[PDB]
Amino acid sequence: ENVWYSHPRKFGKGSRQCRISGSHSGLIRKYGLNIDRQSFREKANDIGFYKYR
Amino acid sequence: AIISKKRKLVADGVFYAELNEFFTRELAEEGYSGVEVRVTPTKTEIIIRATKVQDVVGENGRRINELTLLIEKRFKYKRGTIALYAERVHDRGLSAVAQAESMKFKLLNGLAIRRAAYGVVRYVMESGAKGCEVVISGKLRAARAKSMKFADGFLIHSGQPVNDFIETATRHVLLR
Amino acid sequence: KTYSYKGVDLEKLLEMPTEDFVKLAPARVRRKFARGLSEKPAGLMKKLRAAKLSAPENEKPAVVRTHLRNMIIVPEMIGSVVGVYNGKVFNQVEIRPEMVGHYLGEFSITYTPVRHGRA
Amino acid sequence: SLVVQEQGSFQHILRLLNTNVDGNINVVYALTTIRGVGRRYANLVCKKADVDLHKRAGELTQEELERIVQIMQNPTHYKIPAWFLNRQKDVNDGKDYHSLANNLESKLRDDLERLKKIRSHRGIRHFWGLRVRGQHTKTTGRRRA
Amino acid sequence: MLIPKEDRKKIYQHLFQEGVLVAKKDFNQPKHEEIDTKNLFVIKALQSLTSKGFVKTQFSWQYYYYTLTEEGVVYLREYLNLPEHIFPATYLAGQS
Amino acid sequence: QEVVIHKIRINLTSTKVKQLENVSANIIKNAETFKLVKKGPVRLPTKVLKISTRKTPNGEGSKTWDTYEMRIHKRYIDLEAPAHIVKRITQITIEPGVDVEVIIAA
Amino acid sequence: TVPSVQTFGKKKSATAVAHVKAGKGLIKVNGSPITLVQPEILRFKVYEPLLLVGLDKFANIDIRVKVTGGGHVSQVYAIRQAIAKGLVAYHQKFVDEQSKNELKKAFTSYDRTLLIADSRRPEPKKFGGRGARSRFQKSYR
RNA sequence: GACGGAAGGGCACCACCAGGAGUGGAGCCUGCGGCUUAAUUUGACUCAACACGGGGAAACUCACCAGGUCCAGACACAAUAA
RNA sequence: GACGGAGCCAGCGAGUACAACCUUGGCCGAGAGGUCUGGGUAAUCUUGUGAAACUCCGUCGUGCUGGGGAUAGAGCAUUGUAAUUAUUGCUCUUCAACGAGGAAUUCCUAGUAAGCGCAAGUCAUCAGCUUGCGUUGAUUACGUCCCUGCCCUUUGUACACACC
Ligand SMILES: [Mg+2]
Ligand SMILES: [Mg+2]
Ligand SMILES: [Mg+2]
Ligand SMILES: [Mg+2]
Ligand SMILES: [Mg+2]
Ligand SMILES: [Mg+2]
Ligand SMILES: [Mg+2]
Ligand SMILES: [Mg+2]
Ligand SMILES: [Mg+2]
Ligand SMILES: [Mg+2]
Repeated sequence: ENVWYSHPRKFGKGSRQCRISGSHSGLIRKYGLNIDRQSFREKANDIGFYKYR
Repeated sequence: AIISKKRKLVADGVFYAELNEFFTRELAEEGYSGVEVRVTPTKTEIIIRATKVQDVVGENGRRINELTLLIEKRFKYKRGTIALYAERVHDRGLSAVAQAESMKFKLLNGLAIRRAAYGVVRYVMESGAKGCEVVISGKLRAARAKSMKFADGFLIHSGQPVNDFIETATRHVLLR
Repeated sequence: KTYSYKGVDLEKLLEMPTEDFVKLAPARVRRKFARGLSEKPAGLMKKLRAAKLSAPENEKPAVVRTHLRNMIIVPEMIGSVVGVYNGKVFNQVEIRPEMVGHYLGEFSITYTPVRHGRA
Repeated sequence: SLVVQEQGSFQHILRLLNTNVDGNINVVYALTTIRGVGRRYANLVCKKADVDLHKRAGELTQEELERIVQIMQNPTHYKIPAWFLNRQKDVNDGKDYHSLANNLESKLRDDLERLKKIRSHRGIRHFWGLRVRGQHTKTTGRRRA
Repeated sequence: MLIPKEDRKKIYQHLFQEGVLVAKKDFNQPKHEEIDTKNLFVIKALQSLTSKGFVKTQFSWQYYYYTLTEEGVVYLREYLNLPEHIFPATYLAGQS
Repeated sequence: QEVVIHKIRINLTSTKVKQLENVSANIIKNAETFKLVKKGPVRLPTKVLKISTRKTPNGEGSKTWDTYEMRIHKRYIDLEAPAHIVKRITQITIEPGVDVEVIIAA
Repeated sequence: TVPSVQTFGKKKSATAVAHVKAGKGLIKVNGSPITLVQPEILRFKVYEPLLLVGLDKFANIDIRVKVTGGGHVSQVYAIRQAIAKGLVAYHQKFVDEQSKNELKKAFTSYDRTLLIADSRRPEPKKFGGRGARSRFQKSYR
């Protein structure tokens, strides 16, 4: 409820936020994925990226 | 969506992945295997694979409907635009995820690990594939943790003989 | 030797409008002034004024302690005891010449400035 | 291009604006030796004067030199605005100045003194003998005094 | 958590209407979709409801996945009084 | 009863090539059966979506990189054809994977 | 209209395209003569095929080369290749087999591509090194 | 099995020859270690740590230090209680 | 070689919605960067990414000198609620160490080495970084086990925490 609990979280690490764990380190924003690297590694074959070259 | 084609495709892929994850989380007892997303301009179809179909359905159509509702809520879809179809896999002993789930269930009930693994291997053999291997890592009722191999038939490891001809599932079991 | 702030002499600036000072200032300062005015230094100026009032007028005011190292002073202050926060410690600073338009953080050195080697 | 051989008229090594100006450097680049005078701006000054750049240091007649000096010391009148000179805007007069030879250093010293008086971070750093403009002293500046 | 009672009631009503609730782990934020309330409160309410059976919960991709059992539904109805034969979507209406 | 020629572009999008090929074949067959003016399935520069990522989840170890790539196939078709019937045609036959997009203009 | 042959030239990624027609004696790079190309030194490289064959074999020709890609040297090489290829194509179409053979012989006393397109294409730059084969710099301790 | 300043037989430009190109020298740049500090958060220490944690951090990040809020303590039962 | 002009040529990318992207073209400013407009949520528009390095005409000419641009001043913008402990950028002036680098050691055998850029990743703003392209394009091997390892075979081991 507090109108003093949050300052601007506009960019960098604020709005630039994870879409799996809730982390902030290693954020591939390419094609608007917003996934962490490690998670992506174990999921990319389902999202559709592979090891062709 | 109106967004770029490439981006749209990526988003769809991500959505699919998310769906898969959800199914893995939720449909443990329901015996989940795999998901497909078919998109027609008016109707979005998701085909779910499972072993205990009645459970997936609910009563008359309890659980599937709720899942559809959830899906609608999540990625913003108008009620009726999305649909679900839960259907059997004709060979349960080929889809790796299903096998993994079965193994997990065996473990949580209180079975011996080795025995369970052997049972799973036997089941796979009965189903009919050109060999399978089971890897069980961690504590095997010991303070020091080890690795296990339960191999039958013959395996492949490198190439495009991997993809399509192989199914791989990693599933972790939490215990006391 | 007296002092000229930016052309305009010492005495005239102790009671002088802010806008004029901004106009006759570095570009960064101008930009700062442009960007945000309402409810941005809250009432730092007001506090300073109050402090000035409470003083015997010939004496320097009571210490006003700010966490704002970011603050650039306007020439309406000057001769005001602004305690600047250095993470833990309040640093006392007195201003007479053109530290006006310069950040308060510059005068309270944050890191404790070295001992090192003893050789 | 000049076919002119020139007789004994040019005297090398000139004493101009107190600091010694050396011989046969190309006018602009002869002037650069003086502090406050720098390449591009020297060239500009020369252009303003209306002396051909492709000449010797000793070649310059006295009048031309005088003109150049005038241009340097009083810059604003000869169409040289802000993106031009040394102390733009300035802290002491409001007018901009193209400080020279033994002035710029003095100004710098004065600034340092003022900083010291008013105990600012930069001033403190200068007093110490440390690097100011965003440098990591983990490796930077091991030459000392 | 202590939620303004009316808001809580509204949330409950919405849940009943749906049979499905989301609200991501996006705390502090102004407002949830569909229901015009602060999200944290909603989440807490949901958790409370779950604590005794009632609702289901999954944390997947920070989403929260809230659906009620029939007993839970009954309890919800009791909480908000509401006459017989008012349906979520567990009771089938359409054709597929 | 309408009978009005549209002059319409139809774009396909697919991560899978075989499915796309099948769809193209289907479209060609449709064109043949109804006898319609077309520009034959035109290929595009296939956008390869490269995500360069260190394989290590901790960083401690040797510098190993993996470029996880997704080759995306476009392929479009241009149909100079009538109205309602054409619309009906350009809706049916769906393969899993490939996305069909029909635009507008009359 | 008079039949005319289209040819191309490749090196690295540079693409030349020559158009050989029947006419007066044109030899053109984009919109300019071979007397220009670019680097002045490498003017002889593009002129070389002509020198080899005989300049009289051009008294009835029109040549125009559209060149895109590469850098400069590569472009020049591509142009040269295209010209050679253009000539051979023309011979194939309009002239005689013995003539073609002669042309080939003249070229193959050098074989700086000319009639045969070059292999040797850029190798991908791998990770853990600035170059394709070049590894980084091993530090140890 | 390992190991041998053992023996044969083979290999390799993280081996060398025949050579490049340099770094190590200079300044800077970034990362360490070491010292300092309220804190300089940390994990890496032969390749296989040291432009590595995607780590090009002004808040965020975030972990550290100095301060100030907040309950996000479900639920159970006791008491409080209109 | 640097410094001026003037020639002129690339390939990967990436880029707008339920937000504030890549930005052209025309006027501002001497730069950066503003500004009204449109194009482009993609082979189309930015972008032929007219990219450097190079190419030609000059100017300078064995000089810590126009080589080097660190360090310092002072000023104008930009991003951001917030730039001081220069965020960056641009103009200025300031011109140090540095005459090809000890013992040492890395990397490389063909479109490779190196030079040279660019785009992307990070990103609100910033590349000296990585990751991928593409221009320019050599020299010398095609071999041996001497040093450093590795592989198997035999051999000897008072060693299996296995020569640390
Ligand atoms: Mg095999
Ligand atoms: Mg193989
Ligand atoms: Mg190794
Ligand atoms: Mg980095
Ligand atoms: Mg220079
Ligand atoms: Mg240079
Ligand atoms: Mg191109
Ligand atoms: Mg010099
Ligand atoms: Mg920074
Ligand atoms: Mg020993």
